[PDB]
Amino acid sequence: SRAQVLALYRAMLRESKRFSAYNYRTYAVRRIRDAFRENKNVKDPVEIQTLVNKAKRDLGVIRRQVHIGQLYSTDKLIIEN
Amino acid sequence: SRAQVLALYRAMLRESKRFSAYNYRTYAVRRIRDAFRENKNVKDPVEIQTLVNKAKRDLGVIRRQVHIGQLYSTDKLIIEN
Amino acid sequence: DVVNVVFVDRSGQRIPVSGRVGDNVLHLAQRHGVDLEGACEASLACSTCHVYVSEDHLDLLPPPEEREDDMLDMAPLLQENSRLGCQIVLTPELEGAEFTLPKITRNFYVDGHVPKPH
Amino acid sequence: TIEERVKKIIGEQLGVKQEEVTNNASFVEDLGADSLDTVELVMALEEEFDTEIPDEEAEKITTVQAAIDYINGH
Amino acid sequence: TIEERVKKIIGEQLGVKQEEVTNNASFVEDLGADSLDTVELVMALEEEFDTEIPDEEAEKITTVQAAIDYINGH
Amino acid sequence: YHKKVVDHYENPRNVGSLDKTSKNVGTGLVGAPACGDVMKLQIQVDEKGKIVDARFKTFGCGSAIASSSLATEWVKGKTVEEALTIKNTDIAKELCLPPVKLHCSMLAEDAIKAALADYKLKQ
Amino acid sequence: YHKKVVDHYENPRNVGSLDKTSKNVGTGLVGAPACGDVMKLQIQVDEKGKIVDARFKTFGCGSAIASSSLATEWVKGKTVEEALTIKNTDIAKELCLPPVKLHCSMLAEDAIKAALADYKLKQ
Amino acid sequence: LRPLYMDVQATTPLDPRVLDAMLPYLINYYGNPHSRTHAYGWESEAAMERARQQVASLIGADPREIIFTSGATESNNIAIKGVARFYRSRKKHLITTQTEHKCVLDSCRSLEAEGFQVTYLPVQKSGIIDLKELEAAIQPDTSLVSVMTVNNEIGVKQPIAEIGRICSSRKVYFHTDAAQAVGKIPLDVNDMKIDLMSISGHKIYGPKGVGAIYIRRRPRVRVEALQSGGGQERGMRSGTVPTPLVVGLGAACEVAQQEMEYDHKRISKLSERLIQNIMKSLPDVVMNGDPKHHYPGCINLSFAYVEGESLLMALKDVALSSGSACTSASLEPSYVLRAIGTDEDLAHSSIRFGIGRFTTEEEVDYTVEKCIQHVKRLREMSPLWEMVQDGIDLKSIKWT
Amino acid sequence: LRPLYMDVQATTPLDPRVLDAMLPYLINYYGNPHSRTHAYGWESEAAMERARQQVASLIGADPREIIFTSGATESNNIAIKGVARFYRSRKKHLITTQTEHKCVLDSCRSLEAEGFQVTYLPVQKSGIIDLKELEAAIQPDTSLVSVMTVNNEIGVKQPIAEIGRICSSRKVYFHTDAAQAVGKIPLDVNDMKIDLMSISGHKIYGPKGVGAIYIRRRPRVRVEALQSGGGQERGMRSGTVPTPLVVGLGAACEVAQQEMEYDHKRISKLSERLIQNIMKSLPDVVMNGDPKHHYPGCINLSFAYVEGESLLMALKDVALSSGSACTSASLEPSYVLRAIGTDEDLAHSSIRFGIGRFTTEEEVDYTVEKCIQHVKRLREMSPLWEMVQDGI
Ligand SMILES: *P(=O)(O)OCC(C)(C)[C@@H](O)C(=O)NCCC(=O)NCCSC(=O)CCCCCCCCCCC
Ligand SMILES: *P(=O)(O)OCC(C)(C)[C@@H](O)C(=O)NCCC(=O)NCCSC(=O)CCCCCCCCCCC
Ligand code: FES
Ligand SMILES: [Fe+2]
Ligand SMILES: [Fe+2]
Repeated sequence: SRAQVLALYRAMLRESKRFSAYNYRTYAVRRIRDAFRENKNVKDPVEIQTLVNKAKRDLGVIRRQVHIGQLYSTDKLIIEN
Repeated sequence: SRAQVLALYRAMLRESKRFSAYNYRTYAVRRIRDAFRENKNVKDPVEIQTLVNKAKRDLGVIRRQVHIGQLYSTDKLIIEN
Repeated sequence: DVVNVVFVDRSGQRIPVSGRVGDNVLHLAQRHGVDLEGACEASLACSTCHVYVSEDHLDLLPPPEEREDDMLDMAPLLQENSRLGCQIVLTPELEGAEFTLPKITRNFYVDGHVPKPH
Repeated sequence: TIEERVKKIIGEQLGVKQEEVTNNASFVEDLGADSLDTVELVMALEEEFDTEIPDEEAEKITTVQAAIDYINGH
Repeated sequence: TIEERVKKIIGEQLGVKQEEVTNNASFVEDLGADSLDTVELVMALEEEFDTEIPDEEAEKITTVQAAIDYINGH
Repeated sequence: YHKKVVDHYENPRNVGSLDKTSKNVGTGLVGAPACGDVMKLQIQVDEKGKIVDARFKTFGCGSAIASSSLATEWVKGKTVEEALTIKNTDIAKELCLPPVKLHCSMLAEDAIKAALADYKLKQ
Repeated sequence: YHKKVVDHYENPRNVGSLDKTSKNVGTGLVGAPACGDVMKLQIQVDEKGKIVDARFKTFGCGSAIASSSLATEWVKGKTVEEALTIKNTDIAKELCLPPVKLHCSMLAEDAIKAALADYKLKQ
Repeated sequence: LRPLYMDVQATTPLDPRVLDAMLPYLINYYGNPHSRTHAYGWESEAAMERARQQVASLIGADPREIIFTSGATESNNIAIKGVARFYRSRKKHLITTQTEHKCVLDSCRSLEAEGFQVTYLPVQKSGIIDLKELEAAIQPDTSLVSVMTVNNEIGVKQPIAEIGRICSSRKVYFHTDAAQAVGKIPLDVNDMKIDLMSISGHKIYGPKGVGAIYIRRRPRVRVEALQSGGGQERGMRSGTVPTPLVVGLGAACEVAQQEMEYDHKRISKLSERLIQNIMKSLPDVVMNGDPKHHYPGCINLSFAYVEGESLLMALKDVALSSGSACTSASLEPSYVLRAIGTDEDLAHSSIRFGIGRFTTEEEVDYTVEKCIQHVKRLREMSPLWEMVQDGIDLKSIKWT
Repeated sequence: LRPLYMDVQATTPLDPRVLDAMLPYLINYYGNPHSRTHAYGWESEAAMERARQQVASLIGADPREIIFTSGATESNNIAIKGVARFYRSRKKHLITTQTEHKCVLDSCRSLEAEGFQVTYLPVQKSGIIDLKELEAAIQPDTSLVSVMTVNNEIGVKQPIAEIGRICSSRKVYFHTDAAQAVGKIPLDVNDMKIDLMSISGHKIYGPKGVGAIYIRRRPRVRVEALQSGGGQERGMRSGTVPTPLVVGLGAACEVAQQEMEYDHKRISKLSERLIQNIMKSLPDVVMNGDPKHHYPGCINLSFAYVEGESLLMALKDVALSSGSACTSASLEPSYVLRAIGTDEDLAHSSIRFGIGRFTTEEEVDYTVEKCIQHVKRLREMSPLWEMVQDGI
């Protein structure tokens, strides 16, 4: 399942880097990185499958929210300069 | 401005028959037809331009709402069978 | 096995009633012409059997159940001596108990309507 | 039959009782339809015979014969 | 040039001082990085050098030399 | 709605009328006290004393209609004394009636008792 | 956050202090009753009784700082009698101060009057 | 497959334009409108004032006379209780009708528990109050008169302008509950002489959980606040203002102001179609309320010898409503139908049809056909119908 | 370019998962939850029960103990006024603290106008009440004790469990205002002996205009309804329940339950970073409150000899808040800062920083850099700074 988890991690990061809002983009990237690092030494296949399903649901939510925020986009933050 | 009005009307209808929801789809189509036939005999070019700008704004709103409704879609109505 | 309970209606009339052990307050009040709605008929669904219990006998009643409490949440003009009349059973320690009918119930009758006895 | 379906579509979109729509009747002169009605007829022809008529051909589609020739070609 | 950009990106993505990035250094053995860190390094390389590395080529990218060769070729 | 109430409502059992002037037909027409529910239940009793036919007509809610259909199909095949042993508690438990719909089961039991009493009165 | 207040706060005029021991310098240090705004205003007069230099130091809100800086640049170039005619209403009208901000103009007028009074008392 | 929605009196679908206006403040402009020190607060405040101006323009009022609430229930509570409690020292009498909404009726009942006197005016069989009765019921110590503009159950329209004229002549504050009237029929607070008005967001295709109350400023009408706090909304309604909700309410008000004439003509045509098609195919069907003063979007029909919830269950593909006591959580009969003089059996047989902005001719025809078929079936099942056919005339039924 | 938002106390941004949960009910599921005869009503009611279970699961309560409101203001009004008015015939005394939210304070002041007796407990310099003082203030006719869990201005925590133990020993109802504590610190109504709790939607990254109140069912706590109507929400709040808003509140509660530990560790690290970087570079900077009983996400600092609103105007690209009297529509000073014993010129110099779920280290560093620069400038401009330098 390593390949599946690595592909899902890459897709989650790629989709979260397309958030139009600074707070959402940074929080999503940091949360994905931290959660995948925290769940690195899990051995139970049932727990791994549960985490994979939850990550898939989160990726769907991320896709929808990213495109809605792209539809309704505002001015960039001052620190993004 | 005839060609511009006819292109805008075609675009509005094309986008309105993309609504995922029956009520929104039917209402938008019928409203566009009714309004365009209501404003068929206007002569003042300033009034025509105001109507065209309002139609452009409504078409943008329709595009955004159609895509959002496609993102969050539900089952069909009983009469749609 | 005779229990005497007083009913006080909305206008303040003091109706004395000679009940029996094991009797139900709603059925007894409806038998003696007391205008207590009791729409659901002791089904714990309408809360229109709401009555006020005298302080001298409120502590002598079985504590209310969770369903009686939930249903009392829906009764207007709720007080600390409030009970559902359909859930009260007459007992020999309820001698001289007085049940006061509130001014309004859950069902709207602002036109002065009086439901037919149930 | 393709031309039968085209004539049915034109009759439904114009309300002409499915009798006067011939192979030489025009949408504007012979039949009762304006520019807004013609836009709807073209889109309904696209709806039924799945295709995306470009504006170049859409401006050419003014008669039942033109619509039938375009549909039979594409 | 390009290969100093590659070394710089590898350094800021593995936090390695910007001296251990050598032309034969491996990503997982020599440097300190796991599979998740490598996914991030490949994405950073894609972001800097605008391209879309396929899965096979990304899997082939395991060393600084491999990344150097890919970025030069593409 | 419950699926059993929905089933008894959408496919009602033994809906009709019987000759109430017959010697062997009891008619029970009852009405709910706190609502407008009205049930008309009729039974047919043979020479043995066993109910061979039951039929109802109900003006009321879906729960009342389900209760009437179930009451008909329950007293079918039984005798007078056994039909007398059918309780609104049984009907409500079978139909999973909520506490606000128990008047339907009460009315069904009242209609069964009324039909049985009418048959006993004429016989 | 009106444009003149912003300008006068982000580019304040004549920030600093003058020597208090000098004969031709008057220092006015006054505070606000309902808030903590504190202005210190100092002016310099010459042989002809003309205010040639002024400085301010303000602990207070942006509107108070803007009022103090406007007061300094308005007082520069006038005499004691002309500076006595500078009312808080003029400062408030120039800064477009909302009704909650009149304490700033009041306190700036008070600082101006205190500075003139201190100067003439030293004279 | 999902059922058709014909219950617009209960609530309405969100308008896509309203949602499009709301979304930016749900995504990017999340600032507190009461934050006075930064741009998030400034832009939220600007949006709130824009929405207030939109609502005021819809109802023909000044923007400063609009107070944002959480709904028409809160608006009615604020109006009635605040006026009664503010003017308690001299005015102790309130006047309302017997067909008012539950919020108004319960506020009046709670005020009765507080020592006030409340007169519930009866209505005629048409559902319309009598102006002579109102004038006779006005007392020298009367505080407030509350008459709803459009009934939510039968859809009758009250003479709001005449009531306001009478109240102004007698120096009595006039409040109207216009939750079912805003954005559907023309409303002018100055022409109708209205002192207080209640507005519901989700009855006009706006978001749920938002409302507004109009309070006249000249001559000034005062209320005593019910929600204590930081003094927001000029001190009449404390708490944080829900900027996305008020923006949606303003957008809905603007859309209604633009579309009222077209919507009314379309709804009148659809209602006429539905009523004639129902009446021409089903005997013994009566309409509750007088058609001459009726809003076409709310149709209440009584189907004799058929019970309302049984009909609703048969119409599982159409979302509707009924006044039957079996549909109530406490077996409550329809007090509106009781007040208009309907018989009990006919009141148990009432069905409410709602036609709105998004209703279609296709839906109306489907509903009519389903109604005809299922009413015929249920009448074939009806002991009352059998009794009337025989001639028993419903004289004797054992009610136990 | 827009400024940086560090004002999480006033309101929070909507969480994208909360918005994703809300949108279906804003688009397709628009039925009335109180409609009893059709599928739209059934599905709306199912969603609202799901949200109720979510909130109850977050706060460790039973779902039937949750009542949906329009916000923590209405929740506080309901709790205080309903309890006091229901137990009027015997209990005429209420107890609250001097640093409570304006909704609680105004409810108590309106009840005082109604013939009730209200005791406002003082706090120590740390901002925490005295348990001996509360015990002495409890009378035989005391109805309710109201103490907020986390202060919205200085961020200090109150001994909620000890207060609940005292109130249950003395047979007095306990209300807590947790509008700044839900989903940020662990809350357990059964372990803290809490009878009433107030919850706000937009303070927990949920939608605005929605809130909840927890009313204990065992033993039963009764309130007198303030909003009359059709008796929804168990007869304690009438009117239509906003389904999208309650689904959003439930989703926010679920997300907070799933994310609280991560958020607390991240916020704590960011908070010490901010406080240490400010205090290491700017002299004469004090913290308002007590660090031992402090929620790190609410930082209130006083910059001596610099006015709060002037500092805020200098910090144009950071969205912050101050306790100055010049930031108030009625020139009101900070009563919380007065209660904790802060001197007036330092109460006029307070800035409230806010660190939340979406705050970043880059934003913290930028804010610290700008604060140091602008405090240095304003101190160079300050006559009070000049006088202190001159030994006066
Ligand atoms: P054809 O025979 O050439 O004639 C057609 C036209 C209209 C092009 C022709 O009659 C003409 O040139 N007339 C002059 C007047 C004119 O051009 N007016 C048209 C103005 S555009 C218009 O009508 C805008 C209407 C707004 C549409 C928005 C509908 C709302 C949708 C929202 C739903 C969610
Ligand atoms: P490499 O050898 O490939 O090592 C990488 C992995 C993790 C695959 C390896 O260490 C491994 O095999 N570990 C075993 C355990 C495992 O596979 N765990 C991963 C499960 S997936 C996971 O952790 C789900 C986390 C969900 C992230 C969503 C957070 C986003 C929140 C939404 C923001 C709006
Ligand atoms: S009778 Fe309805 S609850 Fe007692
Ligand atoms: Fe029934
Ligand atoms: Fe000031």
